[PDB]
Amino acid sequence: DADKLPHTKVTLVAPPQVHPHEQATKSGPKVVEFTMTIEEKKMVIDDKGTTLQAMTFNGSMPGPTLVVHEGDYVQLTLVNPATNAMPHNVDFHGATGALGGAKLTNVNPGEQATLRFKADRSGTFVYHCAPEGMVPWHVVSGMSGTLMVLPRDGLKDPQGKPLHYDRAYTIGEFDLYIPKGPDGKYKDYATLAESYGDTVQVMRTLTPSHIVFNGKVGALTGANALTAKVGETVLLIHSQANRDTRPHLIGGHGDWVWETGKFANPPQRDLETWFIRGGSAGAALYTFKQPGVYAYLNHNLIEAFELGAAGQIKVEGKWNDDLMKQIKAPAPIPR
Amino acid sequence: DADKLPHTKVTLVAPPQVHPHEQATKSGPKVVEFTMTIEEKKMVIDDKGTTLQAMTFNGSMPGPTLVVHEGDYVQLTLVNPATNAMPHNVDFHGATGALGGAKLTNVNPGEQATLRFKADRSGTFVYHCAPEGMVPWHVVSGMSGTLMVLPRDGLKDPQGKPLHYDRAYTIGEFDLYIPKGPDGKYKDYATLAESYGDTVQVMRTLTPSHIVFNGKVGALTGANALTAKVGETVLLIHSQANRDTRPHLIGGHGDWVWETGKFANPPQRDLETWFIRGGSAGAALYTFKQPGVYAYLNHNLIEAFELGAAGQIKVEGKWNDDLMKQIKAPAPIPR
Amino acid sequence: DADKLPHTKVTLVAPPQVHPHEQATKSGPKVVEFTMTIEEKKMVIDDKGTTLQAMTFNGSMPGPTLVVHEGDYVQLTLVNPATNAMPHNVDFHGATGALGGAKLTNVNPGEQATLRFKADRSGTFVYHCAPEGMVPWHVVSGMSGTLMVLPRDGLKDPQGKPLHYDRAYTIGEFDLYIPKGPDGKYKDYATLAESYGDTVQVMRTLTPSHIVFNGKVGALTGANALTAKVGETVLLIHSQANRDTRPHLIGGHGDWVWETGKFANPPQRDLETWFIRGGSAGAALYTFKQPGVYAYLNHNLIEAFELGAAGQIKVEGKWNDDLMKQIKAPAPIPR
Ligand SMILES: [Cu+2]
Ligand SMILES: [Cu+2]
Ligand SMILES: [Cu+2]
Ligand SMILES: [Cu+2]
Ligand SMILES: [Cu+2]
Ligand SMILES: [Cu+2]
Ligand SMILES: [Zn+2]
Ligand SMILES: [Zn+2]
Ligand SMILES: [Zn+2]
Repeated sequence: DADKLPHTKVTLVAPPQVHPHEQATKSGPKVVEFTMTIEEKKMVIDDKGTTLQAMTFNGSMPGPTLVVHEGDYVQLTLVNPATNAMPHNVDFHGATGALGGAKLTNVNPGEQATLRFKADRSGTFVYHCAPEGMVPWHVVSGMSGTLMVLPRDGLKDPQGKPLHYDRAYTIGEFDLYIPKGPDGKYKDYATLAESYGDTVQVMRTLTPSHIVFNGKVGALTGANALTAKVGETVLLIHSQANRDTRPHLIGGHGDWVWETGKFANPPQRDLETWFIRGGSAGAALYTFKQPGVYAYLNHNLIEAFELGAAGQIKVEGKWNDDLMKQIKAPAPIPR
Repeated sequence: DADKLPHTKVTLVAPPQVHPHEQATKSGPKVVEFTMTIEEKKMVIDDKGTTLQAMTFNGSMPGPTLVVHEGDYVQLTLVNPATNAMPHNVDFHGATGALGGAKLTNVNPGEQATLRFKADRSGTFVYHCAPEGMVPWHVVSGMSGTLMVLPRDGLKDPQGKPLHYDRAYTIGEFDLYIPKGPDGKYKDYATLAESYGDTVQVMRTLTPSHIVFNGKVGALTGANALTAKVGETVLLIHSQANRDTRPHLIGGHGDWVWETGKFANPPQRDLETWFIRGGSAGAALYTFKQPGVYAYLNHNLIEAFELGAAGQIKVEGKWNDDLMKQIKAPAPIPR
Repeated sequence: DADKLPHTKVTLVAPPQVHPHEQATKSGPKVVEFTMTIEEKKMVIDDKGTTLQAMTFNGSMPGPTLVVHEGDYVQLTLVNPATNAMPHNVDFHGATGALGGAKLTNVNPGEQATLRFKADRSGTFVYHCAPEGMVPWHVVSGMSGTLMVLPRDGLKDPQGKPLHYDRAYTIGEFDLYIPKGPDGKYKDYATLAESYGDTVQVMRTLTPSHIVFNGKVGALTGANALTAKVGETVLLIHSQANRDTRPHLIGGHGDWVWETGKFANPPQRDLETWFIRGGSAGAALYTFKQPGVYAYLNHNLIEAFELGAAGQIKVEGKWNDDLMKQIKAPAPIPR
């Protein structure tokens, strides 16, 4: 009975980081309490100044990742401040009943609600806004993130051996549908409401104008690159609430991957590219063996390089000539 | 030798139901006899009166689901009445040889044929029309369905334990390519033949005008919703003969899913969203734990909510506060 | 230490064949040496004379398949002749570090380089060109192929039993983005450089003009069909470096399939249709049981029949009435 369990309070952090948590734990079930505040805002999503009339959990695309253990209860307070214009709610794919909690969390600007559900299944799960009659619009405008439900005894390989990560990153991939006017330039809207009609028209073509990681072209590149070092194991959580994607680490692999994102199933090993179904989150582990800059991208290369679905991981450490060596550098072809 | 085996005759039923059958059986192999009659007809496929010049097995999209056991022989009589205009045939993905039976079942209006094949592999398999030179047109116009070949000892989990369903539903998802005229309104054609050229042009864009379950927007919503009760296990068979889809039960899960649809492989558990490859049928089991209206949809939410790929399941029973509880209903934010 | 190992030299062959190699081997690790020469050339890609300003490894789309065993080192000499116009490189998904080798193999026309890497993971892996700032263009213009890294003790089924193939074929599937002029006819460009801008514009629509196997509509049909006989096991290697596809053998199955292409994972059996993620290569085994012409195609049937993604396998041997029989040929419907 959930009423009798101990409560904990978790402080969320902004993507691409994930809040501190244990993997395997000696702890028993708890009611883990979280709070999120919705923020509607205009965001610049590319390097030429295009804006999106966006909608977010906690001010970020994606929303923050929530981490619990299997058998915990998630207790979320969702706040919709009066400065917003639209009603919102939340649908947790990790939850059972009431359209994922959406029917129980309908909040108009100025309102809040608290939902509890039992996280009875391990895996990474999408959560997203789903207001009746406007579901796709709120999702493509930015209202999604991940709930990770870890097995109480941590991650396991196909033979039941322990797996772990030393750091976790969360990447949300967003297919955007920005309208254009008769001059072929992207439209800039004064309000969220004014963007709706034109956006629906672009959506129905099924062709995104942009496909971005974490809300913007280059959000995870250069100074914003993810980091690691040789010998460190990273967990890359990848969510796509609306459209398929195919993650790939250039120069690396998915050592252990749950592409459907559900940890009670055996992972696959040695993947070059994996597949995240629209409406899901998946998870890959990789242990770095070489230093350098890696590209982490959607391997539809047009979607990555032209539309925005690409980031970087900068890795410290010692180069390994056994794994790879330039035997002969570029030089004139012998005559 | 199939000539010496007992024959049975099966009476088909209209989707979304599936004809009565056993799962695990003490019965030995049989020749199971079915009949289907092709019907070409104009169908209304949305709520604004758009029509499709359609082609069907047995008058429905999808055609009916045929169920046998592994080691049975399927013996189909395919009838193409003289009231039709086009030649047709059938390609069973569950069969071996002769382009799935298509080369042996070419029937002009006024003709019929009978094919037998050994169902030697367990799983859900697409069948579809495939006339030489017009294959995509007959498929996208509605000529597909599912053959389910159950293991003789029923479904099994990854550890070899028994799985079962208490009721089965069949959902065919159809990407449609309806042409428009210069006024931007959908075209209405007097005959099937007259729709061909314009439709091919839309097909080649790869952008469906509509994506529907069971032949129409809302075919499985409201009064037409699927039904179940708390404690009942449902099998959802999902076929897509031409294009990928990603099924999801909102408020629920895929407890056990064969997304590639082949029962000799272990199922995955706890899925939020699964993936049906274009040209295949998959199968998910779920046991209801909460009452209420569930949405069952393609989780490209634009494809679901804008284009039509969404239905409902209405579930009777008792609400379970342990699984989910509204701790605080929507109410003003405390000052 | 790779410096002390024996070297071998492998002579590559043109797709759809694969160079002679052993599956299970008693041999220890070697440094396997290969050479490829890049050729830019204009190619005719359909039956109406459309051209592509193409880029290739070794003159073919796809490039040749390279085969080694797990624990071998691949040592590639990449040659970019002075007759070419563009810089090139190579990214092996089977390799670890330096963006797959791309950072170490940047070759201008008139240059060459030699890369070595350890093939420490079994599976079929894409390799492709990836010059900074032009990655998608070189890939969609034809610069991809497969590296197959076989387990030293050969392929294995889910229970660890031996699997084998008697012949191997390699199929590269290419989504092409050919521009059109104001008359609606495809453009013919005098040089590779002149095709770039217009092609990028088509790419960004995400709609291919053509999707072809092995560089052209019909490249694997008719006189160019693959061949086999009843009782022979074929391995079909299928690569797609940019876009998802869904292979299917009409009249057959994937007996054992590694759709993510990585041999340390158990294969799935009895597939009707499998899924190759954009940016990967997969592998299917099938043992023929019936003679005849089979179609091997992408089962988005519009992509196959309208856009080009279809071939044939012509199979010799004896028809098997137990597997399939025409009980009654097409004939008038009884009155
Ligand atoms: Cu919202
Ligand atoms: Cu959802
Ligand atoms: Cu037909
Ligand atoms: Cu088919
Ligand atoms: Cu190149
Ligand atoms: Cu790549
Ligand atoms: Zn570690
Ligand atoms: Zn039951
Ligand atoms: Zn053999």
